[PDB]
Amino acid sequence: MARILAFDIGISSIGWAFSENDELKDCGVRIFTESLALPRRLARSARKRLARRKARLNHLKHLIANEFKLNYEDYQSFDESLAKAYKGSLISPYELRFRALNELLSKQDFARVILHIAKRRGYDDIKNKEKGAILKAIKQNEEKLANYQSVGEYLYKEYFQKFKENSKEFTNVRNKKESYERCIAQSFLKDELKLIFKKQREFGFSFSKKFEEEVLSVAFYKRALKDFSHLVGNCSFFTDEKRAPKNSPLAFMFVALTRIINLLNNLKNTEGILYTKDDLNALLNEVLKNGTLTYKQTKKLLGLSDDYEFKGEKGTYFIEFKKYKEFISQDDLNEIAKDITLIKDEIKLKKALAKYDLNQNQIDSLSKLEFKDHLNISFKALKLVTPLMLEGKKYDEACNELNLKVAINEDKKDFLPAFNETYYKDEVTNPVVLRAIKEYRKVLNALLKKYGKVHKINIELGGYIARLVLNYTKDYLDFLPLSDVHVEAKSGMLTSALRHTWGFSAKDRNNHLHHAIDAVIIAYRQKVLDKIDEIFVSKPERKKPSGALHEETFRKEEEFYQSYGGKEGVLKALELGKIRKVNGKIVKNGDMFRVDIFKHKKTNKFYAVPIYTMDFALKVLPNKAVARSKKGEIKDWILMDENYEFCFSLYKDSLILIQTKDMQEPEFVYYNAFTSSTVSLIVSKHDNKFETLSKNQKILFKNANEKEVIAKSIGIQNLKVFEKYIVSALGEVTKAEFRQREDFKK
RNA sequence: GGAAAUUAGGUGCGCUUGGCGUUUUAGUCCCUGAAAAGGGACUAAAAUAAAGAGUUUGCGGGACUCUGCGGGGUUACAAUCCCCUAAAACCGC
DNA sequence: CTGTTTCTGCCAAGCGCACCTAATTTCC
DNA sequence: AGAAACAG
Repeated sequence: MARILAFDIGISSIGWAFSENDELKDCGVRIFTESLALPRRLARSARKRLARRKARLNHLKHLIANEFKLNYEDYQSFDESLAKAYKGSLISPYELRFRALNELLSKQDFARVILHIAKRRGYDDIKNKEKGAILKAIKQNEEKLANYQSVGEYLYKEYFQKFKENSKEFTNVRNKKESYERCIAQSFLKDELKLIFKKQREFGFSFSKKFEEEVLSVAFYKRALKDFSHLVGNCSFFTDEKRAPKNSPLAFMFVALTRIINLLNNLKNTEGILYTKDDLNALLNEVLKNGTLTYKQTKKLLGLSDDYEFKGEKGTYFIEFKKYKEFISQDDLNEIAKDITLIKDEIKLKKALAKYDLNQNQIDSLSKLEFKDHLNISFKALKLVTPLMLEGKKYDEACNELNLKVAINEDKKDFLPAFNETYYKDEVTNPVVLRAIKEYRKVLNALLKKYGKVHKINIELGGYIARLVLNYTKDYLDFLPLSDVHVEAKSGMLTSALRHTWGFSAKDRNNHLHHAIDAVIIAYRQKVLDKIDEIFVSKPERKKPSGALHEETFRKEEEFYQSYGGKEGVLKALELGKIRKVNGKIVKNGDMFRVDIFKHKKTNKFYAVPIYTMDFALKVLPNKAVARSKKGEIKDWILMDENYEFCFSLYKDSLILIQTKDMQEPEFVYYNAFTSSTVSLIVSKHDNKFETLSKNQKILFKNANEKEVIAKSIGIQNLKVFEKYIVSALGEVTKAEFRQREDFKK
């Protein structure tokens, strides 16, 4: 009973095979198919950036209304129309900002000047390698800016309502169409608003000193990085302790001792030269004095001029060490470096440093240092290993003397636990990798439930993901005793050579079944192909209701006049959900994650209610089935009243059994989409294999070819059979028991 | 294969911002037309997922903060269930 | 009740964390 | 990737 489970873990597929006594017992393929979190992050950053601009502008509008005795409501929009302070014939802010250098402004003029500069305050050139387009433009604009008093005068005189080359068109002041030519560093716009205040002061404009200070601080405030201390990794030994910052004295001591001790021992392995703690203390004393230890010194402190494993001038290069000591308890010192590493907000860093006995000159000095990066071990481990290494002992000798062992799991389980509950979790942030590991666990645990414990697991695929899955499996899974190494990896170059040897080289390269023949290879002829023909490829139904609520292109309602039937058709489309109106903007739907299938109780005809991401957001469950329309109008949809009974809900990759009147037998297919314009289905064959197509399947998949087996535009209304099924992760097909229609809450 | 370190180049996740683009309401400048009807360039302002939540402190506020297109767990299936997934300051009494 | 085409938001600068890869050192 | 208008 040599029981083996083999897995071909792909980017979007899981092939698995089960062998026992050199006999293939079961086969299957699990198809779970740019970055996942990226669009969510971009939309998140954009929301926060604009929400903060809005509140920043509202804050200035409050200050302007309070200082100038103006109306705050006159700077907000009402009835989706222009704010009252901006109505009528309007002098541009570019002209107002030029006048401010020469004459007194009206307080209505100064109000619009402040708000115009603050809305687009320019790029904060903090850093100042290859320079991108925006960095090129701020430098090119900086050189032109030296001939002008302010940014306002520069834009007003060089571009505002000035005609381009041999044209009757105004050139652009704002940037246009993928060009960044007008980008100007934010510090210059702060200089302009400071100059405008001073010049208006000379011209007789009266305002409290607190007003200008508040306006400047509010308009140009920028938050530091949000607290990220939770994202720091943990120690290899003490998993409950955070990693130590690299720029702490202990870490400097540990790293310096690591290079020095290892170099002295390296010379023993190479030249048999035995050095002492004194020869160690000499090299360490040179590090502790300047944080530096060039190779030229070290060789002179112990021999000739030699080339041992080299690169550059410095052997030890603690760049930030000298700055740390120049800016100034051992535990408080390491705790200070941690605060400098983590608290990027200088004011919050000033407050954190203030809890320690240090003068104001030291606190301001320590607040300016930039620390980053961490070791892989904690301060707790450094407090133990470093004293022994100070005595000249290597890292491994110190760990063995202290009985320090790397943390590893001891309680192995029958089933593989959630990857989130292992100490390998913090190593993986990529949702793509987390996805593949999840589907590996689900398939493995399903096999364990079906057949029981196994002796061995073989794995093959970025090959580090295989080493990760392997270490994760042998650290946490309990295997059958093979005696009185249970997890192994198969060489990819070897498995590819077996594919050519066993004739499988080009068997089913175009369909989903070839992931299983690879797993059959990982575990180790015509009997093998017999098992492959029995596979039903498993795909999970996609029930996620979240996503973009609508397309991102805002459209005019006139775009739909021809297709929907003018204004009357647009209002009808809005009432049916064929289009949405968000913030007064017409937008198309997002994903149709669900469709609810109904059946007329007396005619037996089927009807479909499409359900979109916006509908879930509204928490309103639609109840009207699509009806086909004439060419240029929208027919009434059909209310699902007591004449229609809910059958089931379909999601992408739901398994269904369908049969048309022209089909002699029903067929299991995967539901892919419901097309609302034609009230029809798109379905696909489980394995996407064109060569095994039966006579009955050719009726349904009349347009199939060697690359895809997909049937589009299949009408649902007169289907003879339309039933929902459920696929397990191993390819088992079960009839879907009736479940009542799932509602939206609140 | 495993523990530690160094240098360099990448990937992902996260955060702080900038500039567009679009829709809307107007304006500046120019253009065809008898009028109708418009057209183009440019400028400003508002909006930029629907919509919600919350302590610090007893209550309230936004001139506060956060959630809102991701992943994991659960299982005839994977979801709207569960977890990753909050916490301060300031103003007023 | 089928068959086919159309249309979809985007880039830039910088700072953090977790990893990967390629070399190099001490070790098991 | 996937909604849905256009087309037959």
